[PDB]
Parts: sequence; structure tokens; C-alpha cells
Amino acid sequence: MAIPKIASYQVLPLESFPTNKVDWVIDPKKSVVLVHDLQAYFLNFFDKTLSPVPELLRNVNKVTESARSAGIPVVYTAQPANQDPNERALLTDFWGVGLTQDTEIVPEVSPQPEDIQYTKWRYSAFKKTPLLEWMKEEQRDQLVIVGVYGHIGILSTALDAFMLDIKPFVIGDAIADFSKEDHMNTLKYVASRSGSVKSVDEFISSVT
Amino acid sequence: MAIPKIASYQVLPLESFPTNKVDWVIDPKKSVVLVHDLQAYFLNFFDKTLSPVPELLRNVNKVTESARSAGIPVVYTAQPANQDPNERALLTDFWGVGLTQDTEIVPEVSPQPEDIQYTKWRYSAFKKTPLLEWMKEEQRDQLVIVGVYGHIGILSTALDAFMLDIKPFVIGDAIADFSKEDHMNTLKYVASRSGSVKSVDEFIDSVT
Repeated sequence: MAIPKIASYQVLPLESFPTNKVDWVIDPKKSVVLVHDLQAYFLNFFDKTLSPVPELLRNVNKVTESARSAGIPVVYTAQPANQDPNERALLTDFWGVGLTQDTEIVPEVSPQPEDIQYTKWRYSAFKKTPLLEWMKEEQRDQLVIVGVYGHIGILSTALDAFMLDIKPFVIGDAIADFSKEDHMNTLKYVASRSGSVKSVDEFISSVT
Repeated sequence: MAIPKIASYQVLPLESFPTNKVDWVIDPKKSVVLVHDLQAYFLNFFDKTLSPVPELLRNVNKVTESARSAGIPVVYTAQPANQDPNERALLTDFWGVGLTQDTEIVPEVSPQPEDIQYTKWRYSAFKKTPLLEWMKEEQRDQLVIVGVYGHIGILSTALDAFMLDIKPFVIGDAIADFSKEDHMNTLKYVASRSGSVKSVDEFIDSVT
């Protein structure tokens, strides 16, 4: 009903990432980076000075910097404050009325002027946003996903993308979750059923 | 890459169903039963004489028969043979070219003349089908889900339904999966993040 006070946990070692079942490789000419719901509201459920938040933010910055250097668009999603109950619909039964403040992107990974920002309404970044038709317009069919929370919005976004013929790449050391278990199980599900799991360094070397 | 030979396992005990976080009640005036992908092709991956397939088929029949007695529409989904690779898209990377035969619903749960049958293209029964707009036409906003496989199509259909303002009810003893673990984890995920988990008897009692 409430997002938990998330206890600190260690970013999983890269050697523990689950093995990919598909062999897609991130292509700078075909990819978009999604910074998923990195709002103050959602990150304040962690103690930000503790693992995995400093590493998460540094890794998100590594991703977006390499992305912009390679001409890869960066898209941020953010939930709006004070959502109309008709618009929020069944989310209220699970999570309450939703955030009423602290909607800003956390300052460490604040958007740059050329980045795109979409208003998010559901777990999946494709529902009620321009994301799908804009990616088609840009003729980019790869979505590189960073942010929070792994087993909820990241997972659901990966599953629409996959079903919408967009290749999702979840960056395993650039997401965070309710627990190390939720984080890992997110990666195991994606790698075996819905997309690709890559490291920050694999993204960087793929996009130079 | 190939659907495994699925080892037999026991239907999970009713006392082990996860507790629901929401208090939705199945209403015969607002509900639809979805029989998800109960095709010979998908069920032949199991030894159908062993649990959980006999219980699955007679529980699906219990559900659909009480549904029709209550005026609840029954919708079946079925994948078509020899899918166009351009239409099948990224499924091919994970699973191969897909079924080429054995497309019929298994005779134990064969559709009745009044039931609806849709051609299915993705994990979620909502993608590239009329299901969402037909439910809106019928003014029914509850989807009671039975069939296979739990962590793949059942889960994705429930997530899509939830995000599309349709309440999903997954019938825990009328689905089956790759393993007892996948089956349970499907129910735990739905009950905590995406819908309601009910038993066959709870459905029967709810729709009289």
C-alpha cells in the first residue's frame, strides 16, 4: 500500500548478472535511453547516502553522458502530482492517491536541455505517452532502461517494449529496487523472457 | 529457445494462495472469462495425464460452465500457425518460428457456439486483438483469467489489463506453468502488484 522504507543493499556484482538468452547488441544508431521515474519522491524511500543510491546515480550519469556523446536521445519519465482519480484508476487500490510533491528529477541526474521529458501514468512508460510513436518517428527500435523500481515499472516497460517490437536492454547496475532479491529477479525475468540485461560498461563500449 | 518438456507438478494447495492486497469482488454483470492459449501445441509440452493438466482442464470447465450459466462471456485466445516473421517479430529471437500445427483448443475445453475466439499475437491477450475495445463495448471491466503459462502470458495479460483499467482476477487453481515455482511466483506477483488471486470455488460463489 505504501512504498517501503528500503533497506540498504549492495549493487549486485557484474559476475552475478543472469546470462542473456538473446544476443542483441546496443546500436547507437537505433537506441534511446530511458531514465525511468528518477524523481525525488521515489528515491526518498531509500536512504540516499547508502548503497545502492550513490552508485545508481553515478551509473545513470555515466549512461546519459555516453548516450548524449553518441547522439542517443535521453528520455525521462516522471509521474505528475495530484493525479485525477479517473486517470489514476486502479493504481489507487494498490498504492494510494500517488505523489503530491517532489516531482522533480533528482538533481544529480537532472535533464539536459536537449533531453525529452514525458509525463508517466502507469507502470509501463508506453501507456498514455508518446514514447512508441516517437521511437517509430525517430526510427529507433532499442530502449536502454535505467532507474527505479526494477520489478514494477522497469519490468512492465520492458514487457510493452518487447511486445511492441522494441528491444529492451535493462542496465543491471543502473537500476534499483525494493530489495536485492527484487532487483535480481527483475534481471532474471527480463533476460530469460522479455529482453536483454547489460552492464554500464557494456553500454559504454557498445556506444563508445 | 524451445518450450521445455514441462515436468509434472502438484496443483498448489488453496491454503498457500497469496493474500490479496485489494478487495475487489468478482461481479457477474461486469466480468469476462478469458481462456488463455489452451491449445494442443502449448499443453502437449506437458504429460497431460499428470498434474497439473487434468485438474487444470477440469477447473477451466468448472469456470466456463458457471460463467455461461451467469451470462458471463467466455473469450478464448489462440496463436495461429505459421506466423509471418514480420508479425511475430521479437518472439522469434526467444522462442523460434512458433507453432506450425496443433492449433486447436484441446477437446476437453472446446469453445461453445456463443463463445468468442481471438487470434493471439503476443504474451498479452490485449495486443493486436479486439479484447480491450470489445470489453469497453460490453461495459465489462473485470477479466477472469485461466489457462497457460502463468509467468508468461497470464502475467502479461494481467499487467496489461490492470494498466488498461480492467481488473484482472487470476484463478490460481485454473492456470498452469513451467514449474510449481513459476506458478506460485506468478500468483505472488499478481496479488501484490497487479490484480487479484482467487480460487475456482470463489469464482463459482461470486457468480452463483
